[PDB]
Amino acid sequence: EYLVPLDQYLAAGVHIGTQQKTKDMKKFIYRVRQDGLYVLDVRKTDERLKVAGKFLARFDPQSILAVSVRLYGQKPVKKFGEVTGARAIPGRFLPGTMTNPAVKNFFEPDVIIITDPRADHQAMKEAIEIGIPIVALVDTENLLSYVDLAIPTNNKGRKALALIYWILAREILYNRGEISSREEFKIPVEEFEMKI
Amino acid sequence: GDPKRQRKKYETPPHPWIKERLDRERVLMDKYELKNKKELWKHETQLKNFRRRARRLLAARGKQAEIEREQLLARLKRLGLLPEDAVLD
Amino acid sequence: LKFEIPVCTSCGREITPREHATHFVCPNCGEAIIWRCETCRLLAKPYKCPKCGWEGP
Amino acid sequence: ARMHARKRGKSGSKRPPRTAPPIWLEYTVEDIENLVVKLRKEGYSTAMIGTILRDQYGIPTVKLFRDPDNPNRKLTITRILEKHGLAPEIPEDLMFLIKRAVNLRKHLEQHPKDLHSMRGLQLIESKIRRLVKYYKRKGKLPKDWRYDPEQ
Amino acid sequence: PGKKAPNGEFAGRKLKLKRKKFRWSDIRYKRRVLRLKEKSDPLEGAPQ
Amino acid sequence: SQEWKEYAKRVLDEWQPKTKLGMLVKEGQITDIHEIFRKGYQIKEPEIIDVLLPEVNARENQEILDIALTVRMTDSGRRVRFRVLAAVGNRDGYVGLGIGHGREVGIAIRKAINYAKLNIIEIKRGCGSWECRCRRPHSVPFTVEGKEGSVRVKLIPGPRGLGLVIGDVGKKILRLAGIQDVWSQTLGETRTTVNFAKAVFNALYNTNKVVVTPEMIERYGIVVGRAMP
Amino acid sequence: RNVIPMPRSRFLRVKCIDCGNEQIVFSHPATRVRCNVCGATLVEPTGGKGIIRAKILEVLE
Amino acid sequence: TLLDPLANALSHITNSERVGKREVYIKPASKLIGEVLRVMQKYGYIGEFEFIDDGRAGVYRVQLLGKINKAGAIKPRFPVKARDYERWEKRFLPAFEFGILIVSTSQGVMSHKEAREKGIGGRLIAYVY
RNA sequence: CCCGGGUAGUCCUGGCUGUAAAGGAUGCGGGCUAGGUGUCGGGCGAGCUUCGAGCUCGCCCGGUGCCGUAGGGAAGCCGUUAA
RNA sequence: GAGUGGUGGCCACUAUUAUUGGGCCUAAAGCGGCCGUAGCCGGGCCCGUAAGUCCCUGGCGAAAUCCCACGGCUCAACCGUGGG
Ligand SMILES: [Mg+2]
Ligand SMILES: [Mg+2]
Ligand SMILES: [Mg+2]
Ligand SMILES: [Mg+2]
Ligand SMILES: [Mg+2]
Ligand SMILES: [Mg+2]
Ligand SMILES: [Mg+2]
Ligand SMILES: [Mg+2]
Ligand SMILES: [Mg+2]
Ligand SMILES: [Mg+2]
Ligand SMILES: [Mg+2]
Ligand SMILES: [Mg+2]
Ligand SMILES: [Mg+2]
Ligand SMILES: [Mg+2]
Ligand SMILES: [Mg+2]
Ligand SMILES: [Mg+2]
Ligand SMILES: [Mg+2]
Ligand SMILES: [Mg+2]
Ligand SMILES: [Mg+2]
Ligand SMILES: [Mg+2]
Ligand SMILES: [Mg+2]
Ligand SMILES: [Zn+2]
Ligand SMILES: [Zn+2]
Ligand SMILES: [Zn+2]
Ligand SMILES: [Zn+2]
Repeated sequence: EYLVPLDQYLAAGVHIGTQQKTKDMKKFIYRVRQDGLYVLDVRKTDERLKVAGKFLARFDPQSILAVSVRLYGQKPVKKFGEVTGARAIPGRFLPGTMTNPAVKNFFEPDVIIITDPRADHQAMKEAIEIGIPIVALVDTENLLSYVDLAIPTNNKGRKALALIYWILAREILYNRGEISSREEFKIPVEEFEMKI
Repeated sequence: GDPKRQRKKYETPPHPWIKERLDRERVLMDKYELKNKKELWKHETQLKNFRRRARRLLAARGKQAEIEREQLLARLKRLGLLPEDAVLD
Repeated sequence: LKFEIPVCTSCGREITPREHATHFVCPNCGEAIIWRCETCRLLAKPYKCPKCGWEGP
Repeated sequence: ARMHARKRGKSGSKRPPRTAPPIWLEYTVEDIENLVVKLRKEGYSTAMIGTILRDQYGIPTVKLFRDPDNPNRKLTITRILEKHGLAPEIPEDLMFLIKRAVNLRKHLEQHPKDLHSMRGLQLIESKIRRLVKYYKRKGKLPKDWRYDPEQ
Repeated sequence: PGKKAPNGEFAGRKLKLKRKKFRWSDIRYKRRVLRLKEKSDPLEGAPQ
Repeated sequence: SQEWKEYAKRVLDEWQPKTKLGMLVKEGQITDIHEIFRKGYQIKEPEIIDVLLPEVNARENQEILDIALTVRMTDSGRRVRFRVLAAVGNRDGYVGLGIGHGREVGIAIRKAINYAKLNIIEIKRGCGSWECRCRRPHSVPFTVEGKEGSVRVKLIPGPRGLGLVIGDVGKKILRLAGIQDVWSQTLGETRTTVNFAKAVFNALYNTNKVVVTPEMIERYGIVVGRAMP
Repeated sequence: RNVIPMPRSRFLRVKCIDCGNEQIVFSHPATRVRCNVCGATLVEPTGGKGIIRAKILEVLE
Repeated sequence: TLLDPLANALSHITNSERVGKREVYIKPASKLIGEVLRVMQKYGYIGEFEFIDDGRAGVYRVQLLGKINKAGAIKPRFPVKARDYERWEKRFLPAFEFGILIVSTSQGVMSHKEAREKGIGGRLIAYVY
């Protein structure tokens, strides 16, 4: 039914949005509280995580790029790349990484994962130019422009980002057949998150 | 009004000194041993008039248009410029 | 023979030579190819797989 | 927009589309005509009669019944009053505007320096003359009728 | 400025009057029709 | 076509590609020019065009549209720069336009030719004139427009044998694309050559934006890219 | 959807507290609504929706 | 104020197609708008359409398919004779048989191709291509 | 130009004059074409409340600002308060 | 090229007169503001009329001048017989 119980989703704060809203995000929004804060629907998150796990398992592993400027997302993307074999770029994204072949670390992926369209704007801009599919994590305040596959979640919290990337890595492993069952994946969620 | 005035049968170039046109016309003048430019221009005009009649007859319809259409083809094959089975295009 | 010009899955217009379009296999089933033109991507138009019926960006 | 002030207000009524009277309305046409005559004899305007009928008697507009005499048309309050001889001699909107203009003119006799209110009198009299042109065209006013404040 | 006017099917007279009115703003047209050059030419219109 | 085939062979074997599309071309997974368009690829290596369309390196298929010298002011005098506008094509259905800069004319010419290749486009050709309905790809298939700066350009289908009724810059560009006859109308400052050329190039590109039906393809003789007898 | 205009007001079936008479009245009046039998007040008008002083029995279509 | 219901409808359709709308509502309806829509549907420029009844002059709901380059009214409504269609085609259309001019005749509303086949003139009211 | 004085005028009543960078340097009416975020008036819903014509959040209509997508423009820039 | 230059005029160039087809925030250009007469432009449905409008057919708009084919001057310019 669910990849994890809804209690863990709620305790990790996946459903907590922001005081701002956007017209194209309303298909994912569940309700608004009395203090003006918008809440996300968690069943949609589970469905999109399953679909995203199926989509990403079909690409060649070293052709996947994951990025995260925001500090609370840096350890999760590094751990995701270590587990799945995907390239991972935490911190400042050097302009021209995907458009300037003369640069030392020039790299053209086949698919890109964006932690936040607002903060990772340089990576998204360069990815539009080279015509690859874009997968993104979207909060209540984000727009859906140039997003080809959207995953609705809180993308600012430490525990939520840890949980999202942990689930996504497990789904990829299960879908490509490197683990024969879900129970086999014995890597705790706490290893994806930043400490202190 | 004004009575009739007899008009030139040939047209002059819109600009006297264009390099490409000068080269092309010099080649023609040398090859066919024509006496002056106007002689060449005369023949050019004849060609233009033929094309202008075909362009007008393609976009026409009715009874006089057909008669004119067949007269143009007949005259062109009498002069030997088209074979016996040619069409308007 | 000649070649076929690709057509956007959402709106059905042809893809022009140098626009910022994209194409990918269906995320849900993987049996069909989705094309999205620059205008549909910019406005976040929804799309629907012609085989399994899963819809949306 | 508003004829002179050029504002774009939108408030108004939102009538649902329907043909017959609703099932829950029990009054017949004869009761409704009797009510209209009684209210008019109490001294109300045609707009006020409809307001009272809607608010107190639960009657959405009388324009839900066919005219018992002429099947070509529906019933209106003015048509009902005409059928009994109690219809206004001057059209009501013109009458209300003329009444507003008379009150304002005696204010201006005592306040000759109140120029902003005078422009209001000018606008009101423009409205009055538009209406008199329309009504003479339709034959609801005699051809010799004229508007003169000194009357 | 709104749409250029008049565009109506039965507004021929006004359109013609508009074109006539603003043609006098063209100094070429005004000088020819009023014959201003002839009025001041010492050669009286001659080429030599 | 015997020369440029071996030129393409020579370029291919001594070339080490630095981009993904260049690798697809190097390994024989792409063999035709039409396969690089309409999928969002970034084109950053000039060797791609040299292998797939080798005839853009001929002298008859290149035109230097204009050369200007521009000035930057300093406390030690005037610093001079060259700007070159150039175009290339295959005279069938592919055309490109580029701008180059340099301290000497030759550097600017080299860079301008290089950028024209990288800006290559494919167009549509046909016959749409009321007074010539011949289904051959000698003109534009229908009326189109383009613009740049103050310049507006409108291109109109013309009869076979008319010639190119347009200013000289437009003549050169249209000839490189493989079009023989056209009518035209312009607004704005055509003496600004950079803008004139860009407006014509945009008009040619815009033949891809008109919606058409299968019936229309037969009626106007529409051809995409090479005529391909 | 909202192409057709639909009102936000309603007609209500109410019962007088004092007389016991039953009536049908409008929810957004512009006058004081009084009982058709005894004359007691049933709805007081305001800027928008009226203040109902009677017992509401049914909301009519 | 409102002067021309048909011009509003066609400008509305051309604005909507440029941003990828899948349907539109034409707010003041009339019989002439209905005839124009029937002709547009016959040549494949629109999908299904339906009349919706308010208490007012009615509404049209129309399905769009992204097949319209441009559409607009012709003002004033010029009269035209049965053998004079070509110059109007060159005025409003991009190639010799590209698109349709919509004509009001005493035999009804029809495309200029059908009217030319019947041998009749009329009044120009719209163009679509 | 700065400093010490100073007539007309600046103020009220009844008239005349009809001029300003009287500038939003942008004539007026109607239909249509992504969003986001403040603020003023009215209405509706919900929750608080010291029960106040009080406070907080959301939505509709009409005013008044800012950022900005398509499109426009020589550009500065305008962008449902359209240029 | 038996011609080729100078001076003055009209058309084009010129979408620098704009019906087709131009402009008016900062470049020439929105009356300081508003009310309203003539004129122009005007919401949906049903029935009648037939002035505008479209189609068919009678009587007219001299000849010369213009376009096409054929014929006579060696061909042509020119002139005749037919069609427009
Ligand atoms: Mg005489
Ligand atoms: Mg210095
Ligand atoms: Mg530009
Ligand atoms: Mg100019
Ligand atoms: Mg003093
Ligand atoms: Mg002031
Ligand atoms: Mg100011
Ligand atoms: Mg002014
Ligand atoms: Mg408020
Ligand atoms: Mg105000
Ligand atoms: Mg507002
Ligand atoms: Mg802005
Ligand atoms: Mg101008
Ligand atoms: Mg003004
Ligand atoms: Mg007025
Ligand atoms: Mg009407
Ligand atoms: Mg008649
Ligand atoms: Mg004659
Ligand atoms: Mg002889
Ligand atoms: Mg002869
Ligand atoms: Mg003769
Ligand atoms: Zn699309
Ligand atoms: Zn599928
Ligand atoms: Zn042709
Ligand atoms: Zn009672």
